[PDB]
Amino acid sequence: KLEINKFNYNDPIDGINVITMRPPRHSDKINKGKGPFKAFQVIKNIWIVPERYNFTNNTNDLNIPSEPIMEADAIYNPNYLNTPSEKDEFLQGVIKVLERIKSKPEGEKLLELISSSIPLPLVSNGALTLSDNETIAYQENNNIVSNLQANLVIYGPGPDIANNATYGLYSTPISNGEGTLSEVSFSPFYLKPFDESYGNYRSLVNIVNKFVKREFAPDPASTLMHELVHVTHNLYGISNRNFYYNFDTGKIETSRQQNSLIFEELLTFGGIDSKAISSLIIKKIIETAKNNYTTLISERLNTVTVENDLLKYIKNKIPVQGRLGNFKLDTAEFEKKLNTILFVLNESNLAQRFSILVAKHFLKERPIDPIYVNILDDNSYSTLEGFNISSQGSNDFQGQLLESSYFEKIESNALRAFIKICPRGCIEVENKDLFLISNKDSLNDINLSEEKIKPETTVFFKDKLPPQDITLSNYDFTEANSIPSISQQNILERNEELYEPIRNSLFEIKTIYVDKLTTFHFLEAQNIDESIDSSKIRVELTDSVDEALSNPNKVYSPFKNMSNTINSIETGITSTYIFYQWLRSIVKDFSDETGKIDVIDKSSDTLAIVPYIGPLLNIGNDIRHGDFVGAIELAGITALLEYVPEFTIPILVGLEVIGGELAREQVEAIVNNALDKRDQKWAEVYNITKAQWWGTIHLQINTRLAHTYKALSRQANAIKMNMEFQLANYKGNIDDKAKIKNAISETEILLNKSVEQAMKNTEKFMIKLSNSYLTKEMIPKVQDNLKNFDLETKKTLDKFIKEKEDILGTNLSSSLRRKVSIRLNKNIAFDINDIPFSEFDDLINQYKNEIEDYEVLNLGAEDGKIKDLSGTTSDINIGSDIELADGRENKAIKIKGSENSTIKIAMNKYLRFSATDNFSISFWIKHPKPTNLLNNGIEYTLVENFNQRGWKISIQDSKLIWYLRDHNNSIKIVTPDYIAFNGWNLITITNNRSKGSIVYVNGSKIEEKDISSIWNTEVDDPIIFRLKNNRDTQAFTLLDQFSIYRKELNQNEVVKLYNYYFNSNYIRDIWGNPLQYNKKYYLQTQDKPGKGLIREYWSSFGYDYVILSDSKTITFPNNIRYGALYNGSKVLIKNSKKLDGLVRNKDFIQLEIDGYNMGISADRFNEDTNYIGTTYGTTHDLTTDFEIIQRQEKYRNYCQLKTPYNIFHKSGLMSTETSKPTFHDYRDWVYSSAWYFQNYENLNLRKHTKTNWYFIPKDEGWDED
Amino acid sequence: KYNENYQLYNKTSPDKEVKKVFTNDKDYIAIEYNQNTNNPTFFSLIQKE
Amino acid sequence: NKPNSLIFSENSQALRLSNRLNDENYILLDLVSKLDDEPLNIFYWEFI
Repeated sequence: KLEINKFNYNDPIDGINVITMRPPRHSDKINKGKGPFKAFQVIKNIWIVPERYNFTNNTNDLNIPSEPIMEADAIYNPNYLNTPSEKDEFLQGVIKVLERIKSKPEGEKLLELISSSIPLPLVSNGALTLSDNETIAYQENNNIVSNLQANLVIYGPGPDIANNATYGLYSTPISNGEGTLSEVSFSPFYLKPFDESYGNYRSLVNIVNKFVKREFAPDPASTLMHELVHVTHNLYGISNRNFYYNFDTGKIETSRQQNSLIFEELLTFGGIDSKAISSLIIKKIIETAKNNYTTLISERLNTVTVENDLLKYIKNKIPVQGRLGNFKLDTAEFEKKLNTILFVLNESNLAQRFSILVAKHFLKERPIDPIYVNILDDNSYSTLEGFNISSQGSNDFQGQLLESSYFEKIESNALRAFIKICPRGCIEVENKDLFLISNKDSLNDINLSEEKIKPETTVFFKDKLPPQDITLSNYDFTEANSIPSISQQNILERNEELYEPIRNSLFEIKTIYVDKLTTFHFLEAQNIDESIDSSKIRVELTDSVDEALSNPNKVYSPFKNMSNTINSIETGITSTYIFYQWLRSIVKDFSDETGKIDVIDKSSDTLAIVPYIGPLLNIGNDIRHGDFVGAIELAGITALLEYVPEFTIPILVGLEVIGGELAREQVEAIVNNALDKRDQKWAEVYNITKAQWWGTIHLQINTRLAHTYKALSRQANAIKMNMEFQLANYKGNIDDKAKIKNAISETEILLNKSVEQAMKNTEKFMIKLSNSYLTKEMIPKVQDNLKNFDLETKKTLDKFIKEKEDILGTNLSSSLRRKVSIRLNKNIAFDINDIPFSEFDDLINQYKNEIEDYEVLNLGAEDGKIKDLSGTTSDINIGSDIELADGRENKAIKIKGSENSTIKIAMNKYLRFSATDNFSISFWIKHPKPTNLLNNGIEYTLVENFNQRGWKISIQDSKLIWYLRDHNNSIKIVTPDYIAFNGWNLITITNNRSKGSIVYVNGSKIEEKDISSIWNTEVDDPIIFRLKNNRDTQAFTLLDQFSIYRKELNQNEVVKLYNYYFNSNYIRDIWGNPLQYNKKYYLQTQDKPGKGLIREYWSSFGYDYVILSDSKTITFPNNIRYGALYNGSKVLIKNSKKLDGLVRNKDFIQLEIDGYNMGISADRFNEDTNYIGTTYGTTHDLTTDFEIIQRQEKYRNYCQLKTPYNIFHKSGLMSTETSKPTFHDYRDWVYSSAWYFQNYENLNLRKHTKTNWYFIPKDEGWDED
Repeated sequence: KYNENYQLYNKTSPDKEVKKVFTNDKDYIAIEYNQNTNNPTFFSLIQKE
Repeated sequence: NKPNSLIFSENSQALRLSNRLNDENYILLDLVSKLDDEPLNIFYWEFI
């Protein structure tokens, strides 16, 4: 509906769309003389002004400050946007960014909301009129000609040509709900990249990208779409600067020295940082904005008797109700809209809707040099997609990487900001490396007070609002996009003071005198300057920081085990075999040694402390020298952090109520409102202390993680220096270095993967420590003051009920007194479900981020067609004699072994596994029992990627063989047996190229073999599923969910993947298939194999007993006898209504043997062991309804049969007892066994065999004939 | 449950119920905001069998 | 994540509530769009 005008800077001034405005801050003395600037109305009430923003004192100067600043990423270029060509380029770039935003529906809604939500206009003679707070003055010859409406003015960047900012116009309208004009300064070409190297565990790029560094560049659409949210806050009168983190702390003396960070700023960015401060600032803003808007509507909007278009703007912007002369702010949708503005609309949500990657932290732990990108080049940036132009495969944030050849790097001219830690050569550590510690009194001097609790206060309930609406499906804007622009000549002055934002503090150069080596000393000891040539100098890893500090060659390594395999090897290696052995030893030692963890087992804490941080980072040496895991026990956080704040909170005066000629129905509401206000005060003080924790405690944890990442990355780069030095001395051979160079590149990739796993562990154990500190040592301090406030409130309220008691009535007085006494005596629990870093967030998607993320093949059957369920490849061609048969969960692939039932997958870059690529292969198999003896000793393949080099899964006589073959080396791992017993077996083979290949069958380890000698198993022939070299033309095999992963799943992930297949609560028959409701099954006990169920009738008792039949055995072709499965009678599982579904964990069933329902007696006749009978014989009544259960693990192929509880017999588990009750022969009688059910969980696993039942199907692949 | 009538909400506007619209020839289901007249409609999940 | 909600999805398109046009959010089929690995709140419906 809203139109973006396509303009060129050379377009003639129309006076309605292209103007020469006078800057809105012309009254400031620093802006005296700054002449009119050309402006283009890109959207209604949105103007682009291609000029540098230099109107506030913060941005008054554009030159290089000639003094170090507090920002590491900054570009200073005074002569930018000074020429019409650059202005035209900037205007076109901004228009392109705006039409990129408008492309998605969410961006269109945001732009409509900005162009429609005007500031509150003044009142004159009952009519709404514009002022300089909403209009820009189009001017000629030092004479204002026309004031055009403008909700937003877009300039170029300030001094920092890579920085974004949003400024208001007038001080008071920003915060008192009136709203104000906004000025947004940003550059769409110059960008500030963010280093996302250890935050998101989710794959930010392609799995086979070979990405050296995960450093992304922001999207200019999302960079601007951040400032649009600030514009909305200013337009609605929302921004308050009182909630700010003061980062100026002098006591710790090692502080990042950053500018004050507004809580509105983190709320606007969203993501992890907002969750700590979201509830507090949102609640305060909404609570104060309700009062502000109610006062404005009461005194200004209600004094309007004219229906100008500005009234339409205001009625659409503010959800008022009533009629002219009586307007009332409807609190419900107003609160909902404010929540949508503050909570729903932020950078992270909008960017995720736009498929754009964001930093996950507003704060920059590792700032990167800002870059330059020409977004006007449609090859790199497109309005439909953005940087990630999906071409020949989905990028998935792949175009954001700053090595994409269009991100023109710029050398930074900003002066370096360093602090000299110079003890008594003394270290100069950058400002970006210092700890980020917010001042402990940042949230002091806050109000934390409320007025007298009147009726109809309606405290804001954030939990009663409907959930998020990112798209903004409601809030239509067609009413406000059809309103033209006013453009009046004379406007109301609205004499108010200009809004001047905080002047950024100047960085000061200070020196620190410390008496012991700090953590910065330890980091700098692990550094070598890039001036050190990789050749001619060998960086020998050492163990003493002092030696590494003084000697440029050596590097401090606390690993003290890489230094053995990195050093001690003679330079001038004579063979590529030695350069592969050493190279794999490096990878193995680094991966195994940075994964060292210590799992202390204090319940509900279970810290997985990595001990090497002890000598890696000088943390726990003060408390307990030489021990770090022990140092954590003595002090969980005090050892880990450099500053325990010892916080404080205001005095929390008790609340009060109003006094007047009140009524019963409203004094009761006053009491309820007072109780609710007390609850919200408790929650608000909890949120205040949570914000203090995030500012002071969590940011230290984040900077500790950054320090750990620096240390580990420099360890890895020292290893890389040594490897490339060794390659520089390949004396053994000539012109054979290329393959060794590829090996070193892959090795560096593997080292980076080990580093990121180590950092995952470190973050995992530090976040838990910080959360525990917040919950244990911080809230209890608050609860005392909160209890005192609660007692004061209780006293005031109970005195408020002694009076006004006659108005209440005795019953209402009693109820109110009871409610006050009970409620204002407890402790309100702290709600931590919205805590920034929670275990539930890390566990709800554990399987997706650890197993399914690395799946590059999953060959299954869907909708009756064989396909790759993962979707990675589609060039899978199947033979004409392949079929789909009933399988484990959905149809299974059935290879008929006729040499035409060939499935083959053309190998692509996903399935090509190089020398150093770990990989896992997991598949379900159902191998038929061999019906004839013509294939023994003849090994035949099942699935092979093999060209006399590669991998091959074959099937010998009931044993599954896994084979790797390099050019000279090989591995052959054989599963024991029972593959050919016609049972669904999950075989998963995990190949860690460094350590060894492990084979698990049904989640249980079989064998692990050394794979360190095998190097190239890659051939371009397709992965072939076939049964070649099979002497039997009728032999087949069922395959299901053959999947390949590009990671080595360890035992935990293997057993997790094996549980995943039994997520549903289905009951499994002996083969492993789900149990159905109209299929006839053979029924046998786990004990007494070979005996099925039959019936015999006792005429004297008139009872049809169910009895295990006579035992029989089957002879295998290999002459080994086994208990027969197809014995006795076929029982038919049923339902009370014939559901014909699949049997579940606790379904109520009705076994029907030989057409007669089975059940227990329903009278006192059978009081001895409760023999189970059938409906045959009507002398005794039966209770047929059984109940299949699985008390054991879900994957067991047997189930228990709980009997119903009638009043005569207790509930028991169907079992069998061998007996000769009377003169009839000695048999095995089936009985309910009320004793087993009661004591089931106390019995040992051997007695449980009595209660289990198998439910044998008649299945092809197992046949006794 | 199948063949059991319920009231349908969009999980985003629980205060407004999905109501069939018959004021036009092209009948459809929509969430109405006028709410001058309230008359709920019931949606039940039914399959062929 | 939201256990008391349903998605009426046909092929890759799930039922959705359109933008407000005439005080009526008419229901249309739309391609499912994710947010934090899960679709938006609009595609989820509740039965009472």
